[PDB]
Amino acid sequence: EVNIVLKADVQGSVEAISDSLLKLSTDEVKVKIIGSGVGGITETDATLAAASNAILVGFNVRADASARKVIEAESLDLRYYSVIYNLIDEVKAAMSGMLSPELKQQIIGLAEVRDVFKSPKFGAIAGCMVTEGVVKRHNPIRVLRDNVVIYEGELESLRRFKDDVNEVRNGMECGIGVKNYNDVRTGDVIEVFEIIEIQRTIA
RNA sequence: AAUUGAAGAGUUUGAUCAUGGCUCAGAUUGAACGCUGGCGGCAGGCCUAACACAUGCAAGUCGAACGGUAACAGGAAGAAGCUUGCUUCUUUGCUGACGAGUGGCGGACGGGUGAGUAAUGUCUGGGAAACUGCCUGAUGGAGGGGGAUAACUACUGGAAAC
RNA sequence: UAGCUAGUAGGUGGGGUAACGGCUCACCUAGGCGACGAUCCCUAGCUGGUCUGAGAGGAUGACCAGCCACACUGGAACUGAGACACGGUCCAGACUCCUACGGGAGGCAGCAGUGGGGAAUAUUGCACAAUGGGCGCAAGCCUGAUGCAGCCAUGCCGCGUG
RNA sequence: CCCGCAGAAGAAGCACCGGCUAACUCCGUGCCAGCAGCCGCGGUAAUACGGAGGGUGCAAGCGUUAAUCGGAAUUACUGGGCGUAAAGCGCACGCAGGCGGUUUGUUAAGUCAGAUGUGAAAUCCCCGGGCUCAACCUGGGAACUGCAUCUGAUACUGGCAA
RNA sequence: CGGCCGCAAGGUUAAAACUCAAAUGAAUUGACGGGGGCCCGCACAAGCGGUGGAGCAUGUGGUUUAAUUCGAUGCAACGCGAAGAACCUUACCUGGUCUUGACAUCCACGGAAGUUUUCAGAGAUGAGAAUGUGCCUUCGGGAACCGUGAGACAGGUGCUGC
RNA sequence: UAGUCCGGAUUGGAGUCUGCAACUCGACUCCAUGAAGUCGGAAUCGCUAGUAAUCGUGGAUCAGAAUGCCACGGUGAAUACGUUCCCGGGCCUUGUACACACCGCCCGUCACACCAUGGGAGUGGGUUGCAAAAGAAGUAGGUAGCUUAACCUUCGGGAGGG
RNA sequence: CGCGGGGUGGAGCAGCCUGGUAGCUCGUCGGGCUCAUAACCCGAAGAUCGUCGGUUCAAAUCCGGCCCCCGCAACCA
RNA sequence: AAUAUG
Repeated sequence: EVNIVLKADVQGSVEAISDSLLKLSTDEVKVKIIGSGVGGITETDATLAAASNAILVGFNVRADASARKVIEAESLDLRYYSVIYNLIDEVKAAMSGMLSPELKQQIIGLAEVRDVFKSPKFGAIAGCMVTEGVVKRHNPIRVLRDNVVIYEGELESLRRFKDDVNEVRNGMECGIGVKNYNDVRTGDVIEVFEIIEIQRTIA
């Protein structure tokens, strides 16, 4: 959840911004006001938002010296809004910032393995041929057989024989190994893929 | 005419006596909170932030110190309107007075506060090298002259204070 | 907290103050204070008293009264009998307000009262009728000193609820 | 402040009840819930919890909490201890400090006696007086255990001499 | 922790927060000691014959089951309560049945009690057909006994031997 | 001298008896079958004289139902040198941190839960010594210039001030 | 196991080329001891010697195949 | 010889 402490000059303003604040609140991030004030912003107002862990916000009215003493000691942000629509916007922006949802992935390259080599003590070592896209060291991979995923991981070695390289491109012979894994045979497929976040704003 | 007074208990151990702590019965406050609350007398009532402050009020007063009319309260003189005996309205510091001002005395008292101060402080007992308007007792002078300046007038810099 | 002191300790001369004085200067001498606790740090307004205690003692300094210190922070002087001045002044600093933004104004640790602090402490009252001050020959004016009321079971004491 | 009118009319709560400590049973809960100042109560017959009845204390207050002293001879001067319970330095020599055999003279510092000045007033205390009495207010006395100076005493201690 | 001292290890000097309601000395009675003395018992020693192996009896635990009734569990339970489970005993189990009742006291009312027999049902049992009319009392009746109905009640080897 | 003319388990067939009843679940007989077992691990029990041991008999219980229990008799022993030792018990004395009594009590690591606190490179504030910079305002000292009513004057200016 | 050391009971070992009997520690399950428990003591369970053949009175450790694990060379980009 | 815990 996110907490706010709001202290306005007038009694109408706490009643007006409380009505909009219960619209913003939702299961994803819950917002609540704690100890709504009327009048000058004090030490005891700032101490409550230090106790509860909360944002210190103000309508027209602004901080006293004894409120500044608490803010300079224990850092709590002070933002006052004399325009109420921008105040209803800025709480929503704080709630939106708390959220960070993921969404999607897409292949960078796809490769088929052919002509296996196989250590007695260090497992199978796969020759590959990239059929589409760019195969690259620095991103997640999906090892699949017959459309089921055998393993997922990050590439350890992109390396035909001794030719260790960060990236290699379609239509070219490659050699391949994945971190903490050595079960890559013949007729397996590697899909290497880049990942996409969404970071959606709150409703 | 007289200065009168001192209580203990519980609790270590199976039980005892010591040593010994902890706790309670007493009286009290510049008190708070809880529950309850009819009236009267007398006394007390921001101990915390010497933290910050709206508005009103908390030191002025003398015309028997002096120019003066800024008043307004009359009189007198005078001019008018006529009602010829009256109101009306200009002059006049003449006057009962009195804003602003000059000058006198008070503003150092009365009141608030406990921040700083462990000794320039305070309290108690002494001292000399001193002053002391206002208040008193004692003895004498209180003669004769001059130049300014605020107020007020004539202007002017200034948003406002000035 | 065991060593601390150069105007430090003493003398002469000059200057200074109402007056004594390293008070302040020039020169000369090398002392001064120190375990009967110097110096340094922390903490604290002090006393007549209050409270407790059989007394000795202990704790404590609200109210009342005496005295000192402080007056937004820091420093200085003037006027005056007396101030290095709570509601006088000048300058700097912090901070609040006003403004034509150039530049100015303000100091409730006076009485009421408000914000804030905090467990918690009051009415933006009435009158100079009385006592006592300030001015004045006096009338008289001024006096949130003081006398009074309002508010709270806060305390003491009296009375009732037959 | 006094008189008159009406009619028991308008006006009693609070804590506590196992021992300490004045004041007892039943019911509900069943080592749960909770009480608790201290030692402790409650795990199916709870005089200790919760409720009810009865009882005890105190009164327009009652109780809890915080704060101070008392009890506490538990910092012990008056008024405690140190063989084994907390407590005699591991032991010795020694400066500063404390204390000192016995005789006479002298001084009068300490000490003891008397007097004067001072020990603010309020307070405290006693005897009185005035508010319906009391609280409260107030007359006078005593008190203010102290200190300084002067005049005396010389046993004891100190100084000084033999 | 700080100062001082020491080459260093360390010594000397020396707290507070916090926690517990006890910590502790001597002494008394008892128990305990792989502490000591003395002393006794099929305790050992000296012997005899057995158990523990085997088969069977009876009992217990465990196991299983619709039920394997309940209690007894170191010596001081385990051929025990049980001096004797084919039904009964018998409590436990599956069915079939009754609810003032199988069994006692009590009230009211009718019918002597009773000896005979049959069908249906596993039996408990219901439903019949038979037969009899007894001691005292004026038979006004009852005392014995059976059936019906009411409610006070009857019942429990259900639980708690802390 | 052997699994036997030793031992009788188990099982088949046919009977008897008590009783409403003999299937799971009786006793007993008759014929037939003839497991294991050839003296039993560590360990452990009883008994000191008509006893141990060994062979029979009777009763209570009871319709039928002992290898149990209770009772009776026949035959009938071994060995006790001794209290070193084990076990159990009594008395005296000693030690004790034990007192629901050694089946008592209780120590620390490590883990755990709870609780408080020290050091701390440093970082950010207040206060403040020392060395430099800074120098408002005010006072004190020195002053060319600018400016100047009182006093002095030869009337040009001086004295003196700002 | 390309070459190394091993394949024994539940685990770890001994039995060795010196071919005539697979036993010993910790465990497993029971019994005893103790007031009880651990400890201790007494017992019982548990094997084609991986798998096969050469072997030979009989392969028992002796041999070689099949096979498995590990040793390292290596089927070790 | 050696003997632990409740």
